[PDB]
Amino acid sequence: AAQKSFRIKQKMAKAKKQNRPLPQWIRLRTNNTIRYNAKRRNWRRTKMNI
Amino acid sequence: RTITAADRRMVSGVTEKQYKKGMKKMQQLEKNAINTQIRREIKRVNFQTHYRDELLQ
Amino acid sequence: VFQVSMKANKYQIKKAVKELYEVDVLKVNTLVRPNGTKKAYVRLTADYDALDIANRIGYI
Amino acid sequence: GKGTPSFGKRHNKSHTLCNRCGRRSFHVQKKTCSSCGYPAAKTRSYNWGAKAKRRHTTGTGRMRYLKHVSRRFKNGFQTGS
Amino acid sequence: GRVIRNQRKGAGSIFTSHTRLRQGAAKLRTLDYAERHGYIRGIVKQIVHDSGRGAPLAKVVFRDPYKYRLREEIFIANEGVHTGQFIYAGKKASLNVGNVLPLGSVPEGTIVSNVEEKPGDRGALARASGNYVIIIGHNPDENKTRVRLPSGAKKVISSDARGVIGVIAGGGRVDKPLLKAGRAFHKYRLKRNSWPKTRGVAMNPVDHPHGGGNHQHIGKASTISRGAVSGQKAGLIAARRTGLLRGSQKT
RNA sequence: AAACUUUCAACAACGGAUCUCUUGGUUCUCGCAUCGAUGAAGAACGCAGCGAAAUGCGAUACGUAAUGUGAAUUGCAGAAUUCCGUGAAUCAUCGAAUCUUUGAACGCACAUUGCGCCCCUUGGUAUUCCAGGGGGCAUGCCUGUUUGAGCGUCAUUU
RNA sequence: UAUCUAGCGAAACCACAGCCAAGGGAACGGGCUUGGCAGAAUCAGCGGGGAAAGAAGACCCUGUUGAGCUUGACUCUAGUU
RNA sequence: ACGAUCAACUUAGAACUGGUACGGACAAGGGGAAUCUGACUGUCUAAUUAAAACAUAGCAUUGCGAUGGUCAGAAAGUGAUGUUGACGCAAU
RNA sequence: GUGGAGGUCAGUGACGAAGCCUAGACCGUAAGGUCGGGUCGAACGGCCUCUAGUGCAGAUCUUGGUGGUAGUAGCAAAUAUUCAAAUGAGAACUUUGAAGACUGAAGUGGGGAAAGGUUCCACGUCAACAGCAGUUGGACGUGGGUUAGUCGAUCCUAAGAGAUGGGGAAGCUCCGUUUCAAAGGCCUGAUGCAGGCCACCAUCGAAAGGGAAUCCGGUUAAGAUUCCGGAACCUGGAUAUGGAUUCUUCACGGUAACGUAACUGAAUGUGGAGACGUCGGCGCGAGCCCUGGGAGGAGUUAUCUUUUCUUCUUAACAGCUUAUCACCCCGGAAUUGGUUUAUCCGGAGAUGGGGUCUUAUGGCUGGAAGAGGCCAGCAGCUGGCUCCGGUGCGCUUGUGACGGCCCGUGAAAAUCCACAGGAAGGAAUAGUUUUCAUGCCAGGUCGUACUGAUAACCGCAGCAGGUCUCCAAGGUGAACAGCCUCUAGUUGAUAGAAUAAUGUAGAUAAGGGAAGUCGGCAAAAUAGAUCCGUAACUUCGGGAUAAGGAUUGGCU
RNA sequence: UCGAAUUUGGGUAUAGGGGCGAAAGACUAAUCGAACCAUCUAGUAGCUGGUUCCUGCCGAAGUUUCCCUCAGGAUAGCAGA
RNA sequence: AUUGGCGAGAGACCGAUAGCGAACAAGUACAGUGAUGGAAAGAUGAAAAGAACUUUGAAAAGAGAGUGAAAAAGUACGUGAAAUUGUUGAAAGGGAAGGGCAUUUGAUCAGACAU
Repeated sequence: AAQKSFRIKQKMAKAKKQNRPLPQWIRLRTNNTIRYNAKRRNWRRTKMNI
Repeated sequence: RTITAADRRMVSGVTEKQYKKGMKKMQQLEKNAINTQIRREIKRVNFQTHYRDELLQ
Repeated sequence: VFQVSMKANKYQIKKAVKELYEVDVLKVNTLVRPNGTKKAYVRLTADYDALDIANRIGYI
Repeated sequence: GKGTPSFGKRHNKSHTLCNRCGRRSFHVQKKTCSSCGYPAAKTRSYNWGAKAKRRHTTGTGRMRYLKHVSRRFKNGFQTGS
Repeated sequence: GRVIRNQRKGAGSIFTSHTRLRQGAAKLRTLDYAERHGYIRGIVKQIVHDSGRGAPLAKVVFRDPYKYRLREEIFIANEGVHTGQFIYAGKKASLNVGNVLPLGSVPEGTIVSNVEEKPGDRGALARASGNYVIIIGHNPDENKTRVRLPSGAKKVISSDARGVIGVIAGGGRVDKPLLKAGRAFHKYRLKRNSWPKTRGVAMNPVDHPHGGGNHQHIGKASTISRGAVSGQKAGLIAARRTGLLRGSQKT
């Protein structure tokens, strides 16, 4: 809602911070297994349930 | 935009060509995982527990 | 325009600006950015130049 | 109908964020979290929920202080330098 | 079988009364020293309607004997009580309509209302609209008086029990037939959710003792025993006799 | 006769079986006794030059202090006598600290980043108002301290 | 709309499959036997058949399988006296 | 007896007129004679049954004067009716 | 025959172990064993024994993978798209322009509540998604953005929830919310206190109830009653001057209703506001609608048109004034009068004459024309005008006085105010107040972008479903019915070509008119308005629009 | 049907043998003649389905008696070793 | 006594559909309002030496070139089966295909005389 609580907005900020792909330099580290951001969220595909 | 994320990644060690290539690889991997998920979930996604079936049985 | 810790209020921001940079502030307007940090618009008095003290701080 | 037309009327929130645990299982009207028993003193756990205890037992988190107790015991809770 | 409706009505929930709009509890003065030795005078400020109650309430301002305050008591109006009337409550009050007197201080045949059941509480008998109690007689030996209740029952009570002189007013309220179902709906909208009532014989056999069957019939005797447990007391409870009276049956 | 269909082989496809590895699991044995109001377990949110996560940490924040080792970390950038030395390190050890908001959670509440009260102190021409800084304010119970209550009750006094 | 085309593009179902008559046969065959016949690849319709598809028949019966309900079944019980 | 000035759609009437049309599109009751049944308005089987079923006002019966009737709780210094009192509550 | 173990063959092997393919070969009746060829890269085998999670075609078997169906069903509701240019490798789908349309103000418009959480906006961009396409996007990558003393939360209490004192319960906990309690905070002059005061009873409970106070213009890629400019108000607190007030110590005036620039007032009580239903008609106000003159611009001009469209606006706040109701003074009324649309009032004092009040609301002025709007000229600047009216069963809305209805009479508290009272204080520079004016300081925390739906919520989704509410133009018409249009917004839904059967939806049919069918199912018929006419029956209210007929335009 | 027994948002109360029901065994999150989740539980089944390599030798019974026994067991018989 | 915690040593155990659900950013992603439910997913090479450069294409990519012992290892990466599919080659085909016995025909093949 537009009229929202600060706890909700803090979770919003956390989600916006997390909403990004893998940093590219991480792929170049030795013994790197991470291939892509497997926890990438999007508003059209999965609701946050908060 | 005095300095861009392009400059930040260039100093981080990934150039523009490597950025584009790695991003394409990431989209490829996500698409492969998506294809696999649909293929596996099609088998048992249509198992509604309490479906009605107007013409019973 | 200053980034401010979320634990600060308008009085704290006023006093802190007055202490760090010796300029009187006319008002403070604080909001919470969607990335989760306070953003404070500190309007100084008419007899100080924001463009002057900004490049004094270091950013033009 | 009881299906699609009635699934459009669900826009309230029976549960919200709990404080003791971050779960979205704090009953708004009952005021009791349905997963951790807040605000009761005892965290709501049951022996029939083996997986429930396994999810939230000690060691599933940071263990901010319990991590070093083994070190301190192995050194005998020494003091000094 | 399922817990029947009358069984469900004791636990509360939706069967509590709807007491938002009620002006307050209709009670007399506390049995103070002044009222139990002489009398005290109050002034009828206003007569008001009480939601869910047929008889209008009367608000009487009484001076506080032991403090400046004005103790405003919510009486039950008697037919004759009006705004601006002086109400004399106590043992030494003269016998006029609206005065409160202990039943040992009134002559025989007196009509009283809101009669105290035992000296000390604040009115128990004959408070519904149009109802009254008749002072049948006295007994100074044991400090009792015999009275006739609205139900035609004879009772004996301590002569120091109080009671307002007159009738509860609002009488004949049940003469007028509620034509629409909406009239009853609004009558019970302020009364405890006891309407509409589904016949047990129309209920399914799980929901009521009378339910079930290929015809809407009770099936067994509907005169239920007094000693029957809760959940069996559906119908005529402890019925000495049934059917239409067909007789004088006293007046 | 072609096409098409079928059967087989070669090469190529879809798919990830077989084979071979294995910082994992499982079971057994042995030794130890160490959570928490000096605030635990758990949670939320944040912290890196460049990280979303895992791991680590708490506004001193992938950490500070102490000790040992003795020259790295590394994907890049940077730092580089920093290295014949109180000294690199995403090292090891760990006895000193910091330890946000919480949580048995403890001033009152909490779907509020709400509302108080006290002490010291600073500013606003201020014991009262406002603001900043620091320290506090739960309950049950014990021992003790102090102040009391009760013709429950003793002595003494008019 | 169907139909044809460009793009996109499933599902039900599928022992193997698909021309009949008669015979016998689990007493109503697509296959078996005796006959009739039988020529690639196909399109739009179509509803005779595939005892077509959907569901381990709900009707009935069996089970020393239940459940809802009833009572004066058997054995108890809350409450109440 | 009475003059000037300003202002609005409402009804009635009369000519004239037309390929007798004109609520010109839109919009918009089929009606009558009966029978069974439920008085009526209302409500229910969301997702096969909207009814003649339920409810209803009306009528009637029953319990109860509070140390009470009906009902709830494992218990309570517990509770609903009850902010109540037979023109009331409770059960049919 | 297989996994694994003991022994042995000083077994095989990077010069290639295992595995895998092999209509190539040999052996055994068979389970299977051996060999050649290709692929391949690191372990494996024969024999004597031991051990077992040891042998698959099925179990509507489990998992995983893949087929015919099949380039098939289909991508067909919401009226509809077309041309040119640009961009681009590529355009039915992007953009711009030119058309044609639709939603038609109970919209496909403009905002919000729940919900969503960055979808908002910019730049770059097509791997995937947008069931066609794509240069486009709610997609991808990177960033930007949400500014409050006045709007909400915060505060109050509603239905209710819930500790403490208590009391149950083995116990997790339960009852209970002021009761079987030794339950505290307020005013001070200084933690007693001078001392006094009070006896109420933790707390939570509404982003639609109550509630301290903010409006206009401008501004952004995206903000806004929050920013900027200007102009106000509230609260808290210091608080100085002026005014007011007095030796008659705490004001005057009016016959009165009552007026003021103020014009002491403790404890304690009283009252008021908060504070309230629904419907009907009437009055008034606002906004909108219609329209006249005039001052500008635009459209039309074969012909006509003093034409058609369009701008002419004045916020919060302040001063003066303004009203139905109500009340006051004089007077004393039947020949009863006054009066509403609605029948109510008058010797408990009418009509009438004169006055007081509330300021809903309107007028003037200040705010403020300096703003905004509309034009013209010159290269941003400079000028003008922004004026005066009219009407209403008009629509929405506010409000007033009323009336109808109930066995329905239609919240609470915080808070604020006043009154009764006379505790206490103030006397002549002695002063006391400062509900008067002016002046000073501060107002924290959190929310603030966007959608709010045939694409931003929920329905597995970019689903013809569901989801609360505000504003609401013109014509026809009784009508926020149907139809057309203005401001505004869309032009989205795969498309092209033909017009077979069968369909779905819409229709029409000569004669007959239910003969069809279980059954007039479906369809048709009538329909608005005015006038006439209207039966049996009836609970006397109805039946009733009964039935059955006539008229209906335009123009003068 | 459309001014009221009206429709509806938010708050709030009632929780599974319980609620609520103008009464249909209706509603209680697509679940209702007893909701959902986990555990007891790999519940029991005289019933249905399946039960994985080769060869060799031998190779049957649906009958007796008794069982709340009649879709099953015990016993005797037939069969192998 | 010990299926919890810490520290160790082992196995005729399992070897990525097995073994804990989790050998991996696993009680993670994800579903449900909620209690709860809950996966999939290991391997290039010794070393990225991860394909400089040329050319066709708008681009993805392709063809060369090159690294490599091997691109029959190209971040879809060890080996790479079967179902299923494409091309090439062979053969057959009048409403099934498949099978047994026997031989003709075509293709293919071992052994033995040569000792």
